[PDB]
Amino acid sequence: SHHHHHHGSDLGRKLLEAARAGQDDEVRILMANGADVNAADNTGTTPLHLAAYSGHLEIVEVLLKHGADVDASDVFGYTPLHLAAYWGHLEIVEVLLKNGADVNAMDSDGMTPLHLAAKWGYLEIVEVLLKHGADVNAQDKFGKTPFDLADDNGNDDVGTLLQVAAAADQLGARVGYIELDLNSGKILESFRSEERFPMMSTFKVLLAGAILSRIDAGQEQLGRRIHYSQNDLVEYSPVTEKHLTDGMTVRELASAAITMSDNTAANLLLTTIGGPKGLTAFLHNMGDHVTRLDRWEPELNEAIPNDERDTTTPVAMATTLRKLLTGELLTPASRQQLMDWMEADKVAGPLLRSVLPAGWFIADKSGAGERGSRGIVAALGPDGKPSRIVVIYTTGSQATMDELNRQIAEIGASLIKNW
Repeated sequence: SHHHHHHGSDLGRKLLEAARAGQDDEVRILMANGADVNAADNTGTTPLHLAAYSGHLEIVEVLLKHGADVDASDVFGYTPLHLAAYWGHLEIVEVLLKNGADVNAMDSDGMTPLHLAAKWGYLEIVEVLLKHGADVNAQDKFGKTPFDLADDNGNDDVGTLLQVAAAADQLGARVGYIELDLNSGKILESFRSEERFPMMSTFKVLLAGAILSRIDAGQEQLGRRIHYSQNDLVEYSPVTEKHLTDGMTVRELASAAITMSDNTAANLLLTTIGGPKGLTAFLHNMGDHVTRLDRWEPELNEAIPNDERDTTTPVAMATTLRKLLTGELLTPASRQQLMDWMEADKVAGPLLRSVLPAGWFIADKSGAGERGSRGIVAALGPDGKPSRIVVIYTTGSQATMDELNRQIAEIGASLIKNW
């Protein structure tokens, strides 16, 4: 009950005024002269309430620095976080949470900060609140969830995000996605798009891009034959295990790596560019300083939490894939060859393809790994032509593979619904 402040004072009243009017210097003076940082009026309102809703970041920081109660609750049950979320002050929301604000504080009617942010469609604030553990299924006095309020106010991008986030929470999964316009590259929808995820076999389209770049440059040939032995075979090599007598061409290996996710095919192609280090160099040299490959198949699928080896972010992967499929990084022929291999993907039936509406185009590459890891990168769109890039990753769940497949499919259905 110590969050219900109810003490008045002369200096406290003058501080309450300076907090509303945004008098940064007057606040510092009153605080230096001993004003009560938790002074309260007849509504239980403190200076931190006033600074939070008025959007004065500097005053909020100073007040917290002098011991302001981050979880002060006024007579209506509002905390400073309620007000910061309602008035759309992102940086203040972050500062309050960094200083220990209750992310799931409830007012008299059961409204939480996530309810208020969802009502206004503040995407960035919604994501911050979720990142700090906001309850996505919180119901107010009338049984309304944050999604219900977003849906009622036409905030469909936030509505989509909240439904994806709730499904992931149910599974115990960390999920990220991004959708990019193929032609312009504009970010259309996103969630956790700057967090790292294990690439798994989705790296194979980047590998193919690096091979196609060397083919464009005359340093590699589609028809060049690579020989290998039974001892070189690693697990899940359905095509390469059948060509031990005379090997396979570069083109055949790239087709097997993409359409069948053949692991030995990917390792053989990695060798031609100097291994994982060589693929990472190719990525750096086209402007991707985030995506990195460090290990070979099958070790790169280990998916250790907080391990940056063999990871990308949704936005890095989507931006790089767009550069490979559009624009001048690859020739028109190589561009189209990469898209054609991805269109011929044979081993991604249970994912986006399972929810693809009739007449739509999809070219994709899936990945699977340990620690409940699953992902997909795709170019898709209506009318038999791709118009957007979608990248989706999930990891950390104890879910079955069927549940992981369904989660990816569900996210894809959500994005297709909100197209």
